[PDB]
Amino acid sequence: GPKFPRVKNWELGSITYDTLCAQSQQDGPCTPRRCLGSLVLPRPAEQLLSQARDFINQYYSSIKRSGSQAHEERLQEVEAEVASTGTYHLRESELVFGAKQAWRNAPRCVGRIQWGKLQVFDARDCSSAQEMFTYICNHIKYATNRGNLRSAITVFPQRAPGRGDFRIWNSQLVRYAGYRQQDGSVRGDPANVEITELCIQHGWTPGNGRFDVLPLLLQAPDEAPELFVLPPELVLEVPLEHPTLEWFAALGLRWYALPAVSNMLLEIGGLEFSAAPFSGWYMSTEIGTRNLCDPHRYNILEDVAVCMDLDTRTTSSLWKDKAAVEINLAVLHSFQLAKVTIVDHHAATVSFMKHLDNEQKARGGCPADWAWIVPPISGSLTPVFHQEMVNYILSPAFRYQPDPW
Amino acid sequence: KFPRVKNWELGSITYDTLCAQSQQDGPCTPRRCLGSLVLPRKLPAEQLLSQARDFINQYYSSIKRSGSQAHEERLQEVEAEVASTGTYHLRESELVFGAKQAWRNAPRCVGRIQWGKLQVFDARDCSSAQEMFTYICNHIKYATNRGNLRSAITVFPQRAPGRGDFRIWNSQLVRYAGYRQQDGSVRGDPANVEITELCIQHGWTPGNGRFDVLPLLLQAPDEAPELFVLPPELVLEVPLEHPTLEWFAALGLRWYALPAVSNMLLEIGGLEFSAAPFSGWYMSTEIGTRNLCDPHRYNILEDVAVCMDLDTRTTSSLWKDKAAVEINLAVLHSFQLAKVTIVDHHAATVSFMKHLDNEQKARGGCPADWAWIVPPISGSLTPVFHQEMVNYILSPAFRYQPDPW
Ligand code: HEM
Ligand code: HEM
Ligand SMILES: Fc1cccc(CCNCCc2ccnc(-n3ccnc3)n2)c1
Ligand SMILES: Fc1cccc(CCNCCc2ccnc(-n3ccnc3)n2)c1
Ligand SMILES: C[C@H](O)[C@H](O)[C@H]1CNc2nc(N)[nH]c(=O)c2N1
Ligand SMILES: C[C@H](O)[C@H](O)[C@H]1CNc2nc(N)[nH]c(=O)c2N1
Ligand SMILES: [Zn+2]
Repeated sequence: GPKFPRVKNWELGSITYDTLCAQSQQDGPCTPRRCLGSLVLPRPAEQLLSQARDFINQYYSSIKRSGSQAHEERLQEVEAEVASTGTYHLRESELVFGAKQAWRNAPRCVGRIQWGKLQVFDARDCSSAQEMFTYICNHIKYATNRGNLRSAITVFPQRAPGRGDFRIWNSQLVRYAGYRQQDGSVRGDPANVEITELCIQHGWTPGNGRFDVLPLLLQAPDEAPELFVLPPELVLEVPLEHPTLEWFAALGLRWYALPAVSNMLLEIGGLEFSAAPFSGWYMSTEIGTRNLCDPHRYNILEDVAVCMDLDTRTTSSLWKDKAAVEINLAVLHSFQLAKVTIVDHHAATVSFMKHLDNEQKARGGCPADWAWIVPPISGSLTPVFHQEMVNYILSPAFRYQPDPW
Repeated sequence: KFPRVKNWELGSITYDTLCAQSQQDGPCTPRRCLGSLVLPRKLPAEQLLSQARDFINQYYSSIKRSGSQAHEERLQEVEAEVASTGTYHLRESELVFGAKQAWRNAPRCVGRIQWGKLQVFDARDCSSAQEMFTYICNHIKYATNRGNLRSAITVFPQRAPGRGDFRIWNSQLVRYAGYRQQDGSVRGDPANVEITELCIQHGWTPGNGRFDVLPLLLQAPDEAPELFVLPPELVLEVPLEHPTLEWFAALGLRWYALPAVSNMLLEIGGLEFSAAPFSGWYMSTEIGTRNLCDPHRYNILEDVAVCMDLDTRTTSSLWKDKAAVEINLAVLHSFQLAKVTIVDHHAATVSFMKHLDNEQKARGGCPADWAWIVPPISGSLTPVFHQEMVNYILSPAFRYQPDPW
């Protein structure tokens, strides 16, 4: 057969080959000796120019002007700029393409069917932390759009030689506080203890609830971060209830509408955008299973199961399985009622199978991380479970980056 | 570098150093990860000799006599036998140790806490299909044990340069027939259509139920395969009911007690055993979720859901998730009622974490395949979801091999 990974779908019996992987220039963590595919983190002039060149070619290819005068002129322009400044700058429509291409390239995102329909806010003029705040507020208002959510990303200035970075300290634009107690436990979200304690250290007067929205710690170059409270009206939340278990509302659970990742680095043609928050809309298991039920997050599974009156003293009653299902139903139902966009794991994964089909035709494959694409309840009930996937790093890219503290 | 392996629920950290002992490539490279592929693409005197020496070293070291008379003397026997014949033979105790270590090394098996408790039947003195069937019926009898199941492996004669293999054509010892209908559909288990047809073409008179136990096709070397019907009393089945849903039993569903894999190759010290069926006991999700609910298997989700009276018209009612839970519950209830050994996915994964811990102390690691260890429902509800895992191949090993036709 072809000298390319063969990829099989075990439900349908169908076969493809991934030719796209040939274009990866960046090693992941696996070797022939051992697979490290389940780990979460995978821890200069000539280097830059070759990455810049690569990207500019991708751009010209995407507008069908590869080999052209305009193309060879853009390349010259970029070697000359690097020649005398050590860096270069992207045209506007280049950044729009890079950003969409980084999303499209993200192996862990199941929402990629929407990749072409992404609003890109250029914020590369931003010169202060106050100005970040405004740009961020504007993003939240656009993206939230009173519950009818819209994909977006706001791109702050790139890293620059010698000068410090623009950074958002928060991992999301909207996260709930985590308060370490005298008895060792935690009130709120245990995932957020450190950022909470940093916000206090920097002068935030802390609340004491389970669902206190955190302030933003925003940092402009070579400056201490500054603290900004989001105005409550901008932060859409949804109270949780259940369609038939009338008591479920009594639990006082709630989640926010807008999932916005704010500590990832966006890399395009070697340029590094250290602050570039993006947002989409939730898939229901992000909230109902991971956020609410992880042992190390809100961990509410026993609580709900006791209210449902299940036998929590024995694994084989499947009490965890039942309660998680009903928590997920409540998330779905409560967002529908409140007219806030959300997608269930069945719909989401169907749409991702379609994306895979599209990309197979458009590019000869799709980098995908199986363990993240498959949801954390009802795995094999979704079609992605039965699809082999090939995982690799393409550029443009979103990458993790070390916390700034 | 030895990889760092984090558990994300507890914050703990290990380093796998056991992977340094892998002598066998898997499918990944640093350019792309193929960890989600089910099969390898794939489907010498100095070499056999060094694999042999290594295995013998493992054995003598296992029983603590590394260096003794008997150790050096046994290495020479092996050297003398390969030099003269191109092969060698294992002593029975060596075989017992190799089979146990093959199970222990299997990265996809969640049952490995049990690895030391394995009954090994030595069937290397077997010269016909007839004899294989007798050995098979004794394996089934022992392993079944009137429902008090017990781990077992029966080992038929090794592969030999001169000649065809001993093979069990069936992929498991007990399996339900899949009969293709003129109008494309399938009565019984669609996974077994092909082997159902081969049984018919080598003589078997077929039935017409959804749960017809298949005969075995057993092949002695260079001979047409031969057909043997299992005595119905050797094959213990469990009818399926639900603890509270009265109608569930009248669906007619059932399943067999003994999960016995009959098509994998067992490799020890470079020697290869093409027929070496093994069995343990079921993890309930193997039956409730995959066997009964996969779209390409019995595919009963819709049926159950309508009986439960759920809204099938939309995914966001989570009817599939609800039905799947009740089916897995029926399976555990029904096996508990019939006094047949079963383990649920919660108890199983808990015991696998314990096993990881024993193996970190004993060997400095444990090869595991995260996509296989994490169950098909309620993934993140189980501790293995949160646990990073390193996958690699150690010998002795179970391997896949071609269907012999
Ligand atoms: C449009 C709706 C979207 C949906 C439903 C969606 C869904 C998801 C989901 C379920 C994950 C898994 C992350 C987790 O559970 O922790 C994910 C990861 C990701 N998504 Fe999206 N996404 C969407 C939009 C976007 C957009 C607009 C971007 C970028 C512009 C994006 C980039 C990513 C990236 C980079 C990851 C990986 C994050 C990580 O590794 O921690 N997604 N997405
Ligand atoms: C004693 C109870 C046992 C349990 C609960 C158990 C459980 C499992 C499970 C859940 C899997 C994944 C299989 C699937 O559904 O696809 C598996 C795979 C496997 N188990 Fe076990 N197992 C047991 C005993 C054994 C024994 C005795 C052996 C060998 C002698 C063994 C060897 C394997 C191997 C080689 C695989 C990989 C099969 C493949 O790749 O298709 N297991 N086991
Ligand atoms: F504790 C950790 C250390 C490193 C990475 C990690 C995973 C973070 N994953 C972010 C998931 C996330 C959150 C909000 N919003 C999105 N999102 C938005 C659009 N597409 C995805 N994704 C955890
Ligand atoms: F269609 C396929 C092509 C290649 C591999 C495949 C997976 C089969 N995997 C074994 C499943 C299985 C069945 C019964 N019993 C066990 N078993 C017994 C002890 N441990 C596991 N395992 C399917
Ligand atoms: C250890 C394992 O890699 C880790 O727990 C992964 C598994 N799959 C995931 N999948 C998604 N979508 N998000 C995650 O955070 C994780 N966590
Ligand atoms: C494509 C994917 O690798 C395949 O469906 C795997 C996923 N994980 C699995 N895990 C187990 N335990 N058994 C399986 O058959 C599978 N199938
Ligand atoms: Zn890999």
